[PDB]
Amino acid sequence: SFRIEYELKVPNDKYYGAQTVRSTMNFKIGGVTERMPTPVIKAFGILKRAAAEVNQDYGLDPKIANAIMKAADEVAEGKLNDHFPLVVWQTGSGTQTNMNVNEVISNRAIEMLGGELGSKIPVHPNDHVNKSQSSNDTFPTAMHIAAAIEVHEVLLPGLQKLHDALDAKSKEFAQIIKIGRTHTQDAVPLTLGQEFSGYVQQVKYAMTRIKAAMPRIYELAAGGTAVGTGLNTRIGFAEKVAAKVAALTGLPFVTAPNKFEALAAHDALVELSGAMNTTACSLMKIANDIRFLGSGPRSGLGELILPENEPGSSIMPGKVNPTQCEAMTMVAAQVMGNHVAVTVGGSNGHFELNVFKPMMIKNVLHSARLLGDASVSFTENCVVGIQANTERINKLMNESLMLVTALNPHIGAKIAKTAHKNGSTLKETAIELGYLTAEQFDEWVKPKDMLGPK
Amino acid sequence: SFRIEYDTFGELKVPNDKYYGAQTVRSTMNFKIGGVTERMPTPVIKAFGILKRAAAEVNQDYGLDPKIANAIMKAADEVAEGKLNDHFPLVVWQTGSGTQTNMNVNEVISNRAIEMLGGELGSKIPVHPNDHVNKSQSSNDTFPTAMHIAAAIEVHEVLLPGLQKLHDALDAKSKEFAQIIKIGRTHTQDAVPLTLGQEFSGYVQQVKYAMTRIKAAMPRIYELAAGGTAVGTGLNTRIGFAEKVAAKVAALTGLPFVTAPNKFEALAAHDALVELSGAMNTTACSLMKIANDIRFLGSGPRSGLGELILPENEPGGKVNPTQCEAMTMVAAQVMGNHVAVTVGGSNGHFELNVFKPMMIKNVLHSARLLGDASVSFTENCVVGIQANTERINKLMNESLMLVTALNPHIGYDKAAKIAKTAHKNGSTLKETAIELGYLTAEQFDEWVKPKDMLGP
Amino acid sequence: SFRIEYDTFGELKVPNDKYYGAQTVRSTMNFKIGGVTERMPTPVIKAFGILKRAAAEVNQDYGLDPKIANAIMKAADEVAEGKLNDHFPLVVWQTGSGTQTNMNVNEVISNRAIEMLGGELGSKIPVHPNDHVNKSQSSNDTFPTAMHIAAAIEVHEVLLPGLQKLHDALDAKSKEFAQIIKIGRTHTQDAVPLTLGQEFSGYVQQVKYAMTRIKAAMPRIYELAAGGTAVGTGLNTRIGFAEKVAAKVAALTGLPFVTAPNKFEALAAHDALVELSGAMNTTACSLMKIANDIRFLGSGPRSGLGELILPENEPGSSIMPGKVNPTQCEAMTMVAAQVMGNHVAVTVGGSNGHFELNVFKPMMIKNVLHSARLLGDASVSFTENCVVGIQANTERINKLMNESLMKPKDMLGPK
Amino acid sequence: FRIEYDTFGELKVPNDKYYGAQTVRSTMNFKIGGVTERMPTPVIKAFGILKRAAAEVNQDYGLDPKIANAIMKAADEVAEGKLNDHFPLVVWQTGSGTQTNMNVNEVISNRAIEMLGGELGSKIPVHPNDHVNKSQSSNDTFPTAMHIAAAIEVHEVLLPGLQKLHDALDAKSKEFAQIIKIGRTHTQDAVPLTLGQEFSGYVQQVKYAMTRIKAAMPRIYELAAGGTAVGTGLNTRIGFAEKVAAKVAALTGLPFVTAPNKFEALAAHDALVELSGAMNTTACSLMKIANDIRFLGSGPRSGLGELILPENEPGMPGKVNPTQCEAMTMVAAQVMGNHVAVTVGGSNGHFELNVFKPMMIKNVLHSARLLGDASVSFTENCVVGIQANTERINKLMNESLMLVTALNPHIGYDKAAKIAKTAHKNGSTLKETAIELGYLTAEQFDEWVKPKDMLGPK
Repeated sequence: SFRIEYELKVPNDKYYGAQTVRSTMNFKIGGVTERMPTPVIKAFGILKRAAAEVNQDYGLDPKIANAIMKAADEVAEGKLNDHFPLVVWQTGSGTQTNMNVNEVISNRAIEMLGGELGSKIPVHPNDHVNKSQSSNDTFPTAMHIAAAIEVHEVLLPGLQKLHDALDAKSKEFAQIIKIGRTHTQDAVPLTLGQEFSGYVQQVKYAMTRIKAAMPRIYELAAGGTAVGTGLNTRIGFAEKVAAKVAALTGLPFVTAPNKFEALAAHDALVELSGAMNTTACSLMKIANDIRFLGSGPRSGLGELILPENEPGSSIMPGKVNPTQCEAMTMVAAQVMGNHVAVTVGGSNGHFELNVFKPMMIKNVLHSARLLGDASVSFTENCVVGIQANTERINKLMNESLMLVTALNPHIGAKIAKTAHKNGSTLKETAIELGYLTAEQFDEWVKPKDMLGPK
Repeated sequence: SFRIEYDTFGELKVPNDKYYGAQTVRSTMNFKIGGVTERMPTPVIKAFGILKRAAAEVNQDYGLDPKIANAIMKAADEVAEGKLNDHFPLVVWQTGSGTQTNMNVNEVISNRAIEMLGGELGSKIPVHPNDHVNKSQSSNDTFPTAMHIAAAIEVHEVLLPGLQKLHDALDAKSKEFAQIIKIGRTHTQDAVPLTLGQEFSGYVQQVKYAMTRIKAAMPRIYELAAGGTAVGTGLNTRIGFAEKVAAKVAALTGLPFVTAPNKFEALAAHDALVELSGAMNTTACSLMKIANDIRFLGSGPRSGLGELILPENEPGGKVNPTQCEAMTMVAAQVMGNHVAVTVGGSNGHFELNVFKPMMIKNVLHSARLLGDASVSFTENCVVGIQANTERINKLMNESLMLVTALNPHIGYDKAAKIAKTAHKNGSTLKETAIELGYLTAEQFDEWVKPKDMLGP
Repeated sequence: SFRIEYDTFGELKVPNDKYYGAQTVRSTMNFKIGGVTERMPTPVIKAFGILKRAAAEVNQDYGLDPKIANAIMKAADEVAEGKLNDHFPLVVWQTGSGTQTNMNVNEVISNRAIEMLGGELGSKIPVHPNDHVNKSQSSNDTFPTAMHIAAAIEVHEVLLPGLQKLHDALDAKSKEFAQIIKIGRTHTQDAVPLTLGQEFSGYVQQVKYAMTRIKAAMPRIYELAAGGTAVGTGLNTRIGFAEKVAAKVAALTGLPFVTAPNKFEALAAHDALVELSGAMNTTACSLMKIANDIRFLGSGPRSGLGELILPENEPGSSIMPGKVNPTQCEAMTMVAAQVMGNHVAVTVGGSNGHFELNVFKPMMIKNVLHSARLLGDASVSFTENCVVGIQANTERINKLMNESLMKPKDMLGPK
Repeated sequence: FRIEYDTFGELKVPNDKYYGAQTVRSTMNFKIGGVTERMPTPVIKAFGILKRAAAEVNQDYGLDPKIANAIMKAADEVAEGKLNDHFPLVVWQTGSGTQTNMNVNEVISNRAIEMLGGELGSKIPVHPNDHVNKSQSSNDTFPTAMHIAAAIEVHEVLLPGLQKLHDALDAKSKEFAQIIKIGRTHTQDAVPLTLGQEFSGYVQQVKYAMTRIKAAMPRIYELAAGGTAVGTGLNTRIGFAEKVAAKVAALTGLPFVTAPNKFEALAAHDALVELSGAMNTTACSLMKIANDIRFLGSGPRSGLGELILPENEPGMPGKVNPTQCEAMTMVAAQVMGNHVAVTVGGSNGHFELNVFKPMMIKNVLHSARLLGDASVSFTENCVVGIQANTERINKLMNESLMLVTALNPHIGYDKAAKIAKTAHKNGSTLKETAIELGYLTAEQFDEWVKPKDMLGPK
């Protein structure tokens, strides 16, 4: 079932039009997995909604405006995602997605007003849906709205859950004393609470970093039009559209103070990617630490008992693996690659317009989503159920050579050397040698007194 | 609308219209990372259907009942053929060995094979997901096997044929523009002449060499881990199984799959994937250059360079080099993907690298993007490019680079005087030569011949 | 002429004209990786001078004899002031805690302080490298402290002043060019008008935003690990040492250093360096764009765009009349590509901490300092040898207006 | 000081230096990054080789043999590292490296003039451009020097370092061939493999690194010389390109050839990206090897403790830091960032000339030399002295609950899993549990559960 638009066949069941069909014919790169990410499309919904309402100030008939507003909300609410077939690998201004949005909002609005789909009557994609706007200033506007929403709704709440779970564990483990490891080698004592407090600070700081990388994300290009001058838009449009987006989202969007910078570069997305990159480094460390600390159960480090969620092996009967650590550390690796892709696009602006926009936002949204979702999965399915193997930890304290120093201000090396050579404990050796009693060793050597400055 | 199934952790509801089982349901519950766009790539799923098909045939030499084997071979074929893709809901961001996808595959094939035999789905009867579908295998050696199969098919069916179109199209264009002389540019400044054909021949060479680089990075992709089992020893597999399955995979694909000579290296690392991603990274550099040049050479129509007229396939009356944009975006993405692969590859622990899903996702992503982009750039840009000869001819006549042609005919000092004079006055060399009185228009035309400025 | 010192593996000749000792010599043998270009960065050595100077003055509170502390303070100052650079032969590619450089520092300062007090070089008397120079310290908390001191100082003295000069020169040119109307380019295609001042204002905003980004990426660089000792607990150090040492370093430098609130996080990761590198990475993206634009806009003399006349910085060629190569554009864009690579190196090291200690420390600071210095110096060089000398070809800019297919004075803002 | 001149004013040139006015102006105009950023000596030496080859060939094209002879001698001195102090320029110069080409022409001119008994700074009788640069461009000489430098560094530094490490790892693999250890997958206790088998994996990775690097070398052997300004070879003599490549081939003993397409050779440095690609793979391999050895040597008592690594530091008693593992893993991380640098430069060619050349070759050489030296140092100071803790290895392996895998073909997966879970709940042996469970006799367990039988297929 098709309709003719114009000279192109458009499926009768689709709201897009000829310019979207036109764009599908020539950009068949990577197929449907490569379709423009949903948050971009939704963000466009919010944009076209904002612009339509504001445009009533500049001669937009309220009947048309209201229908566009309603159609856009449907877009923004993810109700019309099947009407967006274009890939990331399209024109690098993202204009083809802008046209897609205009066409879909036009035809849904037209339907709503009882017109014929494809007619451009009474809602015209360019004259009404794109009123006061351009390709060059719309896609970057959507990018930033989409990035900020993803950070506030997915990324930061994920991190917060992780931070809170780690902090709870740190408190739970505050009196559990284990052997430090530096260079992977046995080192002086600290609590599991202390070590976990390190992970907490890193996630606290990851969140601080991401927040720090947001102010320029809230700057919107809308109003720059073709080259940043604002040619062919109305005075005040730029500001009023930013403000409507802010009020619709509850986020502090403002018009970009320099539209040339806003269109010719996407340095804010590179900045935000940079924050996610630091965050990936932090999470790699935390998840890899917990992976190793949970290793065994018998012939690894064995300090942590990680929740068992599924079987690990068809051959090795009863094996269970730290599979949440793995998804998280894989996501961390992906984010680091995503960042280089964003950097290469960001660096490759030409004169008035950076035309790597779709790829940059694809990578930013992918990193943000992966990090947010992994942080929740890792929290709910690993961190919250972590228990300490205190038997193992306690045995490893009593079997370590790192406590020998406690005896220095009592008896004055040979214990440690002999214990090391004989394979025995510090206590066993001290007694075998006859330098102290079993009661004495217990008096002198108190690991709870080895956990701070004196 | 659900049936009840079981694994060793216990009982789970599975939707009646799905061939997967309890461990797949379990994975969906525990790995909610990224959503549907993050599903295990289809090439890995199809590759698994190839492998399981191969395993099931060979396993008849090791006891597997023919009735069971046949059914398994037919199910696995439907997986390989892309008939069962909706029965694979699991994401890339799962266990780092890809075990959960292995189990997805075992379950989907087990159930389709049971249905073909009129058994009850989810019963493990008569085709058990582990004891039959996964006979003589481990997640540890099967997921690497599927990766390399997937990788090789994508290179052979998508990447290389894409690059071949592009090579051939650039080379035809090189030939077509062999007689068109333009001003070379070095540091972006006017240099000395070369033909448009010569310039395009550099691109042809770059693409030829990209293909050679990809092919050079393939030998260790053909090495399959299958047979290493849990840690690379082959524990619980019969001798000969490694080699028989690798050969069956070769015969099923027409590609030179062989058994990895060191199964520890094959499980503990995915250096071959890093190598291949490396070749694609070079290819992305070559393509960035070609497509950026073509973009700039087509710039204008009036205040750019304006040497090439690129096909107008859509509206910008404005129209933009939109295929060059797609392609240079793809190229940038490949470079990022390459770092993701390298970080994953760098991070093996002891007997198993557990970054496998992420590594093959990026390699496959890069291969499909480069291949598809190459076809699109060829068909929708390269083949239609025309030279704006009226513009190129006008720029030749207005360049100051040709004045050295006058040296032997009038001396260096008069030749230098002309360039300096035309430079200050904004005039042609010829105008200034004639105005200064050093020569006639007829002498200037006989003396300054850019076609004699094209070789040693 | 040499002296003989010993370490746990043997006697060693130490040249009598050097203030380092046995441990340094042994490190030169055991880490023969890369050569003289790979030497630990001078800013790290200098930052060690400041740190050991602070620790020595502070350690008087915790029993360090004043005559020993004063010699150590003096000798440390000479290290900090760059008077002893030749006594640090060690490469970046050493232990990942940078222990050997801490030992280098301790040895050098010991032997210079010994000499000031009139003792025998190589003797550990009366100034002992571990017991006095390293007093209250660990290699694990000293190298991170020196890294952050080095990075902040390089950010303040080199990177930010470099970018400031560039911002100011671009802005000057934006103003100078504010009334020159040119053709905009989008997708490289001819577009609607903008001024050259307008286009240049984009570049000015980018550099302003770069400095903003870099300053935003500093707060956690000011946190110092000193006091965390071996694993973060501060075991075997004295209560109040962490704070006193950070406060002394803050007074010594005039930068706002503080003790890291969480020492485990301070030792186990260098996420602040990754953050700072990320800001330089964005800056590199900005500069790549500015420098490449200026490159293309200056193209010609007749087959390019020809909007800008760039100052000549090379001899002319007779074979190519009028060719003027954008030399600083090339210097800057190479530097930009370099910072992007360096950032990946920092990221990989950052990601690879183990338990109580990240042992990728030397390479992470080397990359950070490399990027900072290249960006600062390239920003000053690009300013003084390109930007300030830029002229517009108003004849050609304009002629390509009455030639464009796109009153232009009435097309530069909204209606 | 002597006085010399360029188009921008008078320049003092130190009497004790062989460089000239263009070099001096370059030190003034490219003050980026300081001394560590000086152009790599391998590049300088490689230019020595090229200018030696060019001088000898140019005797076919009008070069006075007296002059040529003196240029050859001076060029040999550069190539032998006798004149390193006369190259003050940084990597961060023009993107074609023209200032280094100028530096080399000035130095060779002046040292040649001094050999002929003329005046330093005079361009008489050896002109830096008319003689030392005869038949050459700035645009084809720097790429030629890049590839000569890269090829030499691969053959003299990188491949021999890797070879040594390969041989040391293979020796250790043989030494450990009968030590049965526990495999770890996902870091979890697994089934046995020998320590020799685990080390055989490292051995294969280094073998393959060397194969990868050699596979990435063919297009590095391609030389741009003769391409001149844009690839066309305008203003050079026919046969110069072929003759200089052959002379470079002959001087070095490496299979250098002329680039079959000079446009590709000048407009891109894809071969450097390719070579860097091979080093990046190599870095992943070394990261894994060095990280494993690090972790395997962890202890003395709260780590894995399977390996005893050599002491490289003063003595926390018993603590032996894996210092070489640390140097090697830092180096591996650096090669990965360097690869990005090379990639960004290589991606950014314009029209007839890629102007990222100095940066690209600096990163390639930096990666080759760090990998080569680190591999030697890792071999000599770690790998050759590695010992096994056989007592600890044995106990760690015997304790693995996943030895129960042995019982699969005898009693089935489900009953092996119950043995394992209940051994893990109770803290019992596998044997104590299976006897108590009624699943096997003590004797059937001993005959079914034998680690020395789990090392290969049935």
